[PDB]
Amino acid sequence: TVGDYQTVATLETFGFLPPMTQDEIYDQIAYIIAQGWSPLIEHVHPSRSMATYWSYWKLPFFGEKDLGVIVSELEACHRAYPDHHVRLVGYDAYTQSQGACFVVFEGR
Amino acid sequence: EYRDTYWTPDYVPLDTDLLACFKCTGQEGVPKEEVAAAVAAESSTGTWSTVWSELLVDLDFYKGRCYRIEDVPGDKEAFYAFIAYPLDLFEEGSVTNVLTSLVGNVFGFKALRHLRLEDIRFPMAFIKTCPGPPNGICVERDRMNKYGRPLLGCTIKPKLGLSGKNYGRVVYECLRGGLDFTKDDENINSQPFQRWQNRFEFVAEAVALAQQETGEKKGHYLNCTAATPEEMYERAEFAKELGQPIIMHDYITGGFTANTGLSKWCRKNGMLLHIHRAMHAVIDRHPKHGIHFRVLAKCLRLSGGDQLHTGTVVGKLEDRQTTLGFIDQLRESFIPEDRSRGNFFDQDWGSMPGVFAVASGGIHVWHMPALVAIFGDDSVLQFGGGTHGHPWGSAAGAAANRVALEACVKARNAGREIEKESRDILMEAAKHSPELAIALETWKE
Amino acid sequence: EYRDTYWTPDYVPLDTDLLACFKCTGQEGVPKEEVAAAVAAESSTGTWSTVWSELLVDLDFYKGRCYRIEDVPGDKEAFYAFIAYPLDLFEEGSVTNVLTSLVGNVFGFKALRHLRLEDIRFPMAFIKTCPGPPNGICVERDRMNKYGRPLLGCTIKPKLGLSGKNYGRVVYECLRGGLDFTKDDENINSQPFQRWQNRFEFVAEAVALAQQETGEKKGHYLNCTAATPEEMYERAEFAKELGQPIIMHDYITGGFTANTGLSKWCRKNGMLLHIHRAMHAVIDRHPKHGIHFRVLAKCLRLSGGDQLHTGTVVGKLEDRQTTLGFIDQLRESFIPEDRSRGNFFDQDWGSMPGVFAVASGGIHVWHMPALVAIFGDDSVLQFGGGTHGHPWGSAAGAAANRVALEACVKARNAGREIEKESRDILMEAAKHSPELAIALETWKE
Amino acid sequence: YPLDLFEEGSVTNVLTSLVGNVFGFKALRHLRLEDIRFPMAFIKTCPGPPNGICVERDRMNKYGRPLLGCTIKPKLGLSGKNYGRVVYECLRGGLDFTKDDENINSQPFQRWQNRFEFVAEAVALAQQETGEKKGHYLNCTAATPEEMYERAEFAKELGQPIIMHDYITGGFTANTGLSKWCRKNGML
Amino acid sequence: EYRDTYWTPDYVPLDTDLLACFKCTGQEGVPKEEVAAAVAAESSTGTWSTVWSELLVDLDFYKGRCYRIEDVPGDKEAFYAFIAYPLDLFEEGSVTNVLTSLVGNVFGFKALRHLRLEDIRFPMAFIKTCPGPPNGICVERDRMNKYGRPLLGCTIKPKLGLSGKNYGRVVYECLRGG
Amino acid sequence: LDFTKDDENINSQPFQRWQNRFEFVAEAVALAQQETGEKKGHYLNCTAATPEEMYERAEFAKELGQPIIMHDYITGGFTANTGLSKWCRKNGML
Ligand SMILES: O=C(O)[C@@](O)(COP(=O)(O)O)[C@H](O)[C@H](O)COP(=O)(O)O
Ligand SMILES: [Mg+2]
Ligand SMILES: [Mg+2]
Repeated sequence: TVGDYQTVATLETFGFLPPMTQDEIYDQIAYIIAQGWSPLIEHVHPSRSMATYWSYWKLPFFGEKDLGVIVSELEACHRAYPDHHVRLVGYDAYTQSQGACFVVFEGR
Repeated sequence: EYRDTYWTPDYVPLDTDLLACFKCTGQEGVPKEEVAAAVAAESSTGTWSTVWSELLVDLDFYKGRCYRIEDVPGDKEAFYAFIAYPLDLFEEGSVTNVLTSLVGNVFGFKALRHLRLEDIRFPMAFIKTCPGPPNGICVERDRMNKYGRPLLGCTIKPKLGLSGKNYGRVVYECLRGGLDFTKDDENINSQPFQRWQNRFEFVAEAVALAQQETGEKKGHYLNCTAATPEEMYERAEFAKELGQPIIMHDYITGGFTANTGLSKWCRKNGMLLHIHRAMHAVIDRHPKHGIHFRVLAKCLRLSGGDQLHTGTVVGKLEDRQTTLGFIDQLRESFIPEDRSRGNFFDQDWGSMPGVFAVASGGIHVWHMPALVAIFGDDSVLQFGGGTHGHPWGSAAGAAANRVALEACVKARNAGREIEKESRDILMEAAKHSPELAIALETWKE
Repeated sequence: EYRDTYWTPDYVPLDTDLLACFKCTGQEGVPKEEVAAAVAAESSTGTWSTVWSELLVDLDFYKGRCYRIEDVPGDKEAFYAFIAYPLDLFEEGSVTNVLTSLVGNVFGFKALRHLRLEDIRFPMAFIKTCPGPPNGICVERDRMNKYGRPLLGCTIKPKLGLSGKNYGRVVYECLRGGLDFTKDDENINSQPFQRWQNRFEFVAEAVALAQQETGEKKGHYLNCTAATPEEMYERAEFAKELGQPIIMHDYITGGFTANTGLSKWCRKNGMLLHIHRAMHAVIDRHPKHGIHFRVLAKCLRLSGGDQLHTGTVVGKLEDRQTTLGFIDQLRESFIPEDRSRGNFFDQDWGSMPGVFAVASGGIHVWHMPALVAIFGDDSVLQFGGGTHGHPWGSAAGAAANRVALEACVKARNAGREIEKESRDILMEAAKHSPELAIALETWKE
Repeated sequence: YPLDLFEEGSVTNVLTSLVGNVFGFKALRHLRLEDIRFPMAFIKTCPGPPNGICVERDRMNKYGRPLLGCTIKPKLGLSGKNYGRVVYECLRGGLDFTKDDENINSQPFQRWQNRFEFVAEAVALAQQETGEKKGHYLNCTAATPEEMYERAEFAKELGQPIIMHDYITGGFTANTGLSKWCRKNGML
Repeated sequence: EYRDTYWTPDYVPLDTDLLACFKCTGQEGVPKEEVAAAVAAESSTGTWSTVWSELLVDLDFYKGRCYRIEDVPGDKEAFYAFIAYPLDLFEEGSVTNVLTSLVGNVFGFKALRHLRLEDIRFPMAFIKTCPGPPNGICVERDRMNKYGRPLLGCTIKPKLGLSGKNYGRVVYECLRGG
Repeated sequence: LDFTKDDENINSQPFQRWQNRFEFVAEAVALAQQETGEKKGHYLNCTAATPEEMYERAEFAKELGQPIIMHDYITGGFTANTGLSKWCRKNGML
């Protein structure tokens, strides 16, 4: 109905948009690698979404220049944990920050 | 006493010196060298008189001298004055003393018509004594767990009139729509219709009640400015007992002494501090009188505060070259010299953390494509009526802003021109958002 | 959003409302009614925008309305904007809140090219909630046993370089020479070459020793300005345990919050406060931009302090009519409305004691007879190089000024005209003192 | 030596009394202090270990096996969140102790108020996952005894079980002051 | 893990770097820069091992580098290893931290046989954060009103044995005598 | 049983400190209270050589939440007994 807005739970970022297409992931990771950051993968059950530290899968891909490898390890964590989020994080080594933090898969 | 000992064309400033730039306009016909020396004398020592006591001290070491003379480009009667000062003149870790020493008296001297301080070269020896930001940008993001996007903010309207319950009712609706900050206005310190002890406790329930329903960490600036530091620290402690994450303070109207007092209190207590630049247009607005806001930006970053207003974005303060001139000084660790952006000195901060650049002043939905292309992701956007001005209420409007910015950034990382394809990124996002579909229709275009 | 709702010519200002007077010049062509209403709006509410939350509040109670429009005499584009603000938008007993509500936002407004605040009518209800001066004029006179003559003072020179012992030695010379006050420079807070704990204890020895030798009570304004409010109180108590009677504090750069915090500290501890107005020329010097110093004088008399810099007497600030305007607000109990002296509103202070009007800026012996007639007896004179410029040292200079002052005063009560008969009053006092004879010769004429 | 030449419970006194001056004497070329027989009457006045081996084992519920520990690496560079990220992974793998390097007391790149806070969850999150109590020594070495007490108390309010201190360079006086503080607050 | 990354014969000292002087000799046969790099590595980072956690940090900024090698006069195996430290590695206003970071670990190494710390160059930024002397020579003389001559002191004897009042009796005689 | 007693000989021994006994006894009192379903307590001996050390043990006992304490009055002095007696009324112990 209009106009009544129901409170919606999004995780941190990119939540308000529908799930990203395969090509959206492609240019997003292209940007994150073009910035010189370090791709990093996380995953948790939806119950422990608020927890400060998630679970690595497997290690931060330091010094990776090929785009055909990370797009293959994003689905391995999903198939291994079909009830878990798949968060993709960018590690900023110089300033010890994180310039990109968006969840790829919401979790079946 | 005819000076020219304050005008030394051969001196090379030491790396521990504190340099300054005065855009000075002198009297008619006087030599340009004399007025710079007079400016140096009245801002450092104000001497020589005819006094016996003025020989007890070798004044050649303490006197601040002008070492370089330049003219402002495009104008004749004015000029640029560069002066060197020893580090011994200022108290360590004190910002109140340096302002009193530099601009405290030289303005009142009658031989100047228009004077303006532009930039300062802070030496590392003085920087390392100042407290600096309590948290910084990266630590703020790590503590609040928000990465890769500019934050959101809103200003509660109406400012005056809402009691404790209605204020909490209003802030609760804005928080549950996608926003993560709400700003207690500068007008609200303690009013007869709404005391702080009632506003503090009821905004605590609204923040915590909507926090769990959204799954994100939210905050609300509480105005803790007071007429006395004893009362102000009481509000700070009451905010701590409620567990709020971030507080607010007015530094120009509260004094650098109180601003530093709050800055050293938050670090020992682990809170984030917000700063409002009230009364700033009195000193900064005119181009030949007062002090540039860049000087105040450097002094604020040294004094403390994790978030400072930049403004005013209607449609922008302008010029963009000038705003980015002191925005880099608020975020970077080393800012090179540039006359186009007005960086007169090679400013190095070493390992001092930066401060967020806050943009506010009535942003509406079509300003997002241009707002992010200049401020970047290390910024906070604070609307006046952008959230509340939605016909469906103040809760649905927040989703209209959150959806608009997320499409904006997601278009920025994709290599698109956000500032150029504004309509193509705003309309296609409205296809998956009915609230944005009407929000884009309201504040057209 | 078309305004003209705030411009109500039929409203009658209440005896409890806060009034104001603005000198404005709007954009080319706009009516005076619209721009004055906009000025009132941006200083009170900044409304009505399109907000759904703005109907929960009875807005007509908290709105600031303009009830009178006057035209500036001698100008065509300018006019006076008289506005009345309700008493319920200000916290009781805070000076930092009223100025924040006033100049916090309206100065950044774009539709105004020139803006100046001139007069405010503080109602007695808000005056009664303010702390006010700690002792005042009469209490200081009773405590220090000085009646019937203006007090004297001196600024210690050189500003930079004196150690702990030499500072006291210079202080001891002037105090024993005839003066009864010495002023710490605004640069001195705590220098690397002179720590404040050494200056406090050494100047405590010079004051006490010269106190008994002459037989008078002497004071020395110690600069208690600090980077943090905690350090300010520590210095205040350390000065208290040393037995010093009076302290010095800088209000503009120390902030109204800290100044009021120290102001309420002095009344319980029996300390007198001296106020220095640093960098003030940024705001009050230009007649088209900024705030009149009268507003600051009223805010200080409301906040605290017993003595205040007025300056600048080189040879005078000029014109004398305006200076006598706010001086009447600094000392008197009732002030009528006078446009010639700029007394735009009938201001009543009730029963709050006044504040001494302190002149400064290099007064010498020949300026003294003309400084007595205009300022009266509730005034203090400070010389920086005038006292120390005497060829016979630093104690002989004070004797020359003290002899000249008393002759001028005694000639005033005799019905003579001191300002017109400066010569016949001054050379006749030189026959009874050789120090005054050389002081008159060295500074001619 | 007679017992009257030494102060009760003051280990610093015996040092300056015994080794303070003898080495500077000219008639000696090579000297080396090997052993000292401490009498029981002097032993009894000293505070001794705040917990000791038996109390530490009783409180930590770890018996029959030497305990394990790890030192966080790299020594320099890790931010507040990275320190907690690298502490959590080592604890969740089986170890029961993680060490703060002596270089980390309070660095500009990683403040101690953030190191203490971000370690507080890594220990608390890996403890519930394995079911074993885990600890992390927080370095409380400070330039002034007022700061070291502040860090120790802040560690106590976080519920951390154990702290770390450098006694050789930090001073026997400071170590003894902290040693008595640990006993009254139940700290290791 | 073979060093010479800490051996920077081209580095230029900054105005914030804290320099140090070491007189050292190592195991026989090692090249002179190798042992200097070894001394440099441990007192700063003691790295690189094979760790995934050692890539999370831009570790090329925090590294302490030895920039100058000079020969000790009169000895062949001895040398001067001048090493630079970025100011970021030490806490501001702390004298314990610099000693713990400097010699708290380097002296325990095996490849160094004789190591001697000779001098330290304190940068002004670190100097301004330290408390320093409370009064100083000038303030002490001003408070004690003793000008132009060295001060005279004595040690009370016997050191051990004197009672409460006999101590004051002995002290009074020395003070009243000059 | 509903109460267990600390005998008078136990104040503070080298083999058992007063801080260690208080904390481990506190776990047993609470762990047995939930199993039995009845309120149970254990007297803690707060006898010391100095009156302030009595108060420190008493406040440490309160922080652990034990309801009842013990004191030896003949060998502890009526002065100390009255000092603890009025302390209990404002803290509401037995
Ligand atoms: O310019 C002058 O005339 C003086 O230096 C005195 O000169 P003499 O020493 O020759 O008399 C004035 O005292 C200062 O300018 C201001 O005074 P103060 O600093 O005391 O406010
Ligand atoms: Mg506002
Ligand atoms: Mg002056």
